[PDB]
Amino acid sequence: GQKVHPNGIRLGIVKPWNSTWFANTKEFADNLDSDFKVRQYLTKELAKASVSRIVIERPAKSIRVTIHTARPGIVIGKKGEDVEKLRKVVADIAGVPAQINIAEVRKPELDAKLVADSITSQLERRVMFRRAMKRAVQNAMRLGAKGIKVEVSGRLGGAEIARTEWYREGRVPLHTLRADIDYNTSEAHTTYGVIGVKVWIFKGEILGGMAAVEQPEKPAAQPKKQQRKGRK
Amino acid sequence: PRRRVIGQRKILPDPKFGSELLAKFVNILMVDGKKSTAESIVYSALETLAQRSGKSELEAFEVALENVRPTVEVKSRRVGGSTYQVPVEVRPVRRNALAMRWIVEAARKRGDKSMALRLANELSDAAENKGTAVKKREDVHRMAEANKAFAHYRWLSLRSFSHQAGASSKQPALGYLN
Amino acid sequence: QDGTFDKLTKKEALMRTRELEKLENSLGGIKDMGGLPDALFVIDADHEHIAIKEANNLGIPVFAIVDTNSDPDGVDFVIPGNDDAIRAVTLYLGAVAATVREGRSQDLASQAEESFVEAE
Amino acid sequence: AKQSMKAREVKRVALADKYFAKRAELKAIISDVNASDEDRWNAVLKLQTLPRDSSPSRQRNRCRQTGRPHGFLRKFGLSRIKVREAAMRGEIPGLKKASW
Amino acid sequence: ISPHVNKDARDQYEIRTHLRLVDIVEPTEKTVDALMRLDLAAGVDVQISLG
RNA sequence: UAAACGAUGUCGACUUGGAGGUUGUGCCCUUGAGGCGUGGCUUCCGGAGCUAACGCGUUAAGUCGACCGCCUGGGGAGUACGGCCGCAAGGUUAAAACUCAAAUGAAUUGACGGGGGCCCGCACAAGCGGUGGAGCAUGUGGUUUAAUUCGAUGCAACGCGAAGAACCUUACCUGGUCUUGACAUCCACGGAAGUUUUCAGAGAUGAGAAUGUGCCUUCGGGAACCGUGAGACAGGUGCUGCAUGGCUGUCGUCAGCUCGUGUUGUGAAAUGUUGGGUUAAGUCCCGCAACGAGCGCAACCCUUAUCCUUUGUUGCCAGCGGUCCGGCCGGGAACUCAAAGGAGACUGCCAGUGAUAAACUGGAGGAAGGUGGGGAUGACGUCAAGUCAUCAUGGCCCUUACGACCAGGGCUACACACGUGCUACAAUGGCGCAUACAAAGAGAAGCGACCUCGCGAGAGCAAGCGGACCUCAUAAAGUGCGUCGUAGUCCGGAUUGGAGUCUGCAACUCGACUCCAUGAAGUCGGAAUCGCUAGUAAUCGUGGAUCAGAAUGCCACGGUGAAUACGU
Repeated sequence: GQKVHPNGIRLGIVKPWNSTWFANTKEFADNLDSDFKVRQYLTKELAKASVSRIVIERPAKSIRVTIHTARPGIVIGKKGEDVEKLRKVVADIAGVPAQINIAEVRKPELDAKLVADSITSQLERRVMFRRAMKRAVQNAMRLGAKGIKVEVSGRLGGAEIARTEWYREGRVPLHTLRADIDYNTSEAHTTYGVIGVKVWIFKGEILGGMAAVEQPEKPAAQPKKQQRKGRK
Repeated sequence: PRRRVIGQRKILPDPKFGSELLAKFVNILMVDGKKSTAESIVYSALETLAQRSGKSELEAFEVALENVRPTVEVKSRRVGGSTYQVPVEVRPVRRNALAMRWIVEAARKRGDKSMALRLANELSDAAENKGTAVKKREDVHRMAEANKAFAHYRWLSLRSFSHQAGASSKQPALGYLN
Repeated sequence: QDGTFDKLTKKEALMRTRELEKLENSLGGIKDMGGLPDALFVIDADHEHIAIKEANNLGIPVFAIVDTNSDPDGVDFVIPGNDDAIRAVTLYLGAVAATVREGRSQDLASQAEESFVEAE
Repeated sequence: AKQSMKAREVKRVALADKYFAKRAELKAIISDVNASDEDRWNAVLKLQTLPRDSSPSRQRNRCRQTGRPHGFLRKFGLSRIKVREAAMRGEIPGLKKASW
Repeated sequence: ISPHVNKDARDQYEIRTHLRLVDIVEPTEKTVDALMRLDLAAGVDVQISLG
């Protein structure tokens, strides 16, 4: 069982990070542990919505949550009250008062984690699992993308051995450093212990959603940039 | 193994004389990476040589590197129940480097109060062919004259060249049995 | 011809250029073919026996010129022949094409006139 | 895991403030070279038993996230295994694969 | 790189921190106001102390 | 007698043939051990039929024909037994109880061959340097006490999870102490929590003094937090890694792995994934019933080099001024220089080779020609690899505990063996006196100008810091002169005695720094034992993560920097 985790290597180039703050080294640990606490305790509060990702940000004296969802209204709730109860309890958790926006919604029928939640659910309910993994791949390629790998674990059918299976189709590159590729490792339970589904799904080799700046220092910003050349 | 033949880095004539024979020497004179010390030693040796004879500073240096030279090495390549040995000819770049290594192997135990004197003096000895690596050159040729009987996997190899639509003489080339 | 894949490394463009070349040589004179053909033209069977096998299972009428080690068996019209002598195989090919093609030249004009009765 | 390493981390901060604040320069003032023919009195240095747990010498911390022993890193509040785990999913700011 | 044992293989991570200065030869009070009114970042920390 | 056979019972009749091996005989330029004509055995090839598969195929194992011999699962038994034959072992027809669920004909693929051969990795070779032997340092087993805690053991563990072990930390052990709990939520009853402070007790822990009365309130009482008591529960290094989830290691950059789909086989399965040519590569040209395609490899990617370019301080000063010729300042951009736009290199040009071809090599400018140097970077998977101890978690146990605070002891013990790295055994050096230029980064438990104290180091005090400012930091090897010869020295400096300095209740075994005196092991190590193709190996110093105080380790950085890569 070989390979570094695929999204772990991309975070310095053309993929942005899972959290975005600055804390000047000494406070970096208290801020990561608070960022982790707000992640752990908040996803339980929106249990009743559907969500693909969570991105947490700490400006000065403020904590700003960006959240990614199956549709724009779900977390928002009735008259904005539902998201105001989220921002109330992130303020309670955090060492600062809190702000929250919902992102733009993108490929919710193809997301890594909303497909892997669906496949575990079969396992949770003890179905024979005869066609399940193939029908996962079929519907995922029928709804979009260019390739999918599924790997299923958890001692299938309740066996007293390890017993896996997996299925890859189309194109799934593995060592890629450029563009997003969406991977999720689910962990979920059934009667006999932990079962879990791994979903790599693949949209494209080029995503521009983070790139280096257009210009050198001199043509960007101020027209009059020039110095005196002495006269201390 | 190895799909094609690959070459090697090249050492470059010394900054104080303009000699390749010095530049290959300074390299086998190197101790703990410290080539600029082995430079002072090489050039201080050459001035001591020039005091024995002022007719060239490189005179006894260059001829020592002709006289103590090995041409041959002994290889092992099994025949059945026994390994035996087959001499093979050494490439000029290693002929030179073996010969320089041996002058400097002897010079560093010679007990003179500087490696510059020791080395210059072991070039005086090996220059006349009376010194320490004259026996070492002779011993290495004795093995090549004595072991001229045996060949590399000899019983099957003699069939293999004629059977691979190769020639009726021992093929020195990849994918013949050697 | 637009210039479109030649960016980045030489490797990514060349492994496509070279494959484009292998395909172009193999397919250039069959490239527009929309479906399984109406007849099958054999001038020699010696390495291409399989093209004849598959054609017969797809129910296509077979026109063969078979060599001396080939069998006359299992096709709809055969010419018994031989595979050697480059002057013989050239004459067999010149002859086949004329009978089908100028029958075809006459057919195409006929077909417009046949089709037009319906639309009238 | 153990509750004892979490119980420790909580206990040190009220006791840092309680014992230590009055005692800050007190090792230097009453004992070391600053006590040249001044103080050097046992009866004012028998008081360093109280700050014993509140000492700079017991700020070894270990993980804040898990409470997990051994192999610690102050810059995450984590250890080797647990850093790598958060880093795989992109949870640590600025963290990337190294190449040079 | 593994959860337990497997000593040889390891993992290596880098974090860079980039410093930019600008160097305003005289800042107007209206620049300090605009910095402070329009603040919201996490990706950059601006330090307004001097040295 | 047996392996008495085309791995056909006999013979016989019928069934497209061609050709070989080789032979009667008519004919040929008597023009392949040749052809035709007409017979021959004997045999290869393949069409019909036949077989489970090999195989047979006109001489059947086809199409059938007649008649005889003979079988009815293995083992034990081709023996026993009876009749007959044979000096005589044997020969001849030929068996059961009993034990047992298989034995046996054929084929696929792996691994493998010591049957034949090709191909790859620094795997050998071609060498080079280190370790095993010494000392210290550190790890494992053996061994030991209260206990010296574990996880991990052919190349995947022995400088590894467990990056800093006097307590704590830190698995353990002992002594102290309480049970909803030394940490959260919840209730009953008292105290605000927080702070300052005496005393008993090792300290945990308690009583008491003195500051404070916040928070909410039918103004009872309570939360926060503590004391005290139950449960639900927190807690558990609590067990099982053929029960798992998550994740990764090994081979290995192995050079391979697979999906869709056709055909051949009754199917398991082949074929493609193998050949020729070419590569770092299943890379790519040609191509066979294999066709089309994807993964790894390929790519985007950072980093650096020269080199163009802009910025111009906490960066710089060819020149010029004030002037000791110091960017201190009139002043300068020529200039490194920092981070970023990027530029250059594409087997593309040109030449030769190579099957048209990928590609290797040459040619030319340039820092550089072989995708520039370096890294990112490892398909799928047996290995029952390895973690229940990051963490998820069923099965499943105590929860006055398989929990936790406080002190002391411990891994680093010591008897040795074994692993690893450092530093050495020399003189390439050490010694004295003089002498030189770094890079890159770190510094709110932290370091720190100035300062005064100090024998170098250091020290305590303190403005201060955000690190291109100030500091760690005195970079070292190397450079100059004289000196030294295998004697443990002119190398190596452990031990140990003593003083001056440090972080802390505390420095004895288990902590740090400087320094004075004397001073052992070791003269390059049999078995053993590894990395390495070039900024590599070698060797020297420096910084850092961790970090009270411990670095030989690990991690990154810069100095000086090699033998050869023929051959398989």
